[PDB]
Amino acid sequence: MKVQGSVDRRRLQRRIAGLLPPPARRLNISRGSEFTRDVRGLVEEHAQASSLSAAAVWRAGLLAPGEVAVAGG
Amino acid sequence: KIHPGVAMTVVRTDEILSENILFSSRASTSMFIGTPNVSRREARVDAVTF
Repeated sequence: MKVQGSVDRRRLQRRIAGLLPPPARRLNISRGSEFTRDVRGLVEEHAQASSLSAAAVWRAGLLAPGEVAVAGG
Repeated sequence: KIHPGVAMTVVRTDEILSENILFSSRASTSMFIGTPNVSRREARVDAVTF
């Protein structure tokens, strides 16, 4: 009964989870914490500079697919 | 300095600085507070505005 012609089932979700997320704005603030990884992740400007190493460059992400340097691989 | 045919009235407005006192009775207004927000914009070449 399960023909499964197209490959969208169980596979396209992973692709669209990567193609999915937009950049964050309007992060809500708690007074007592006043500083979090959430605020830092909203704040980080993500510069483009070389440390002149294999691991260091790949961590800095300069070998980015788009025009902007993106980290995290 | 001869008195003209007619007389006149003179009007002006004056401003006085004044230190006031305000009394408020208890429990006169209910206030609802919201959660604060932080957003970013005006991404310019050297700076960001929040």
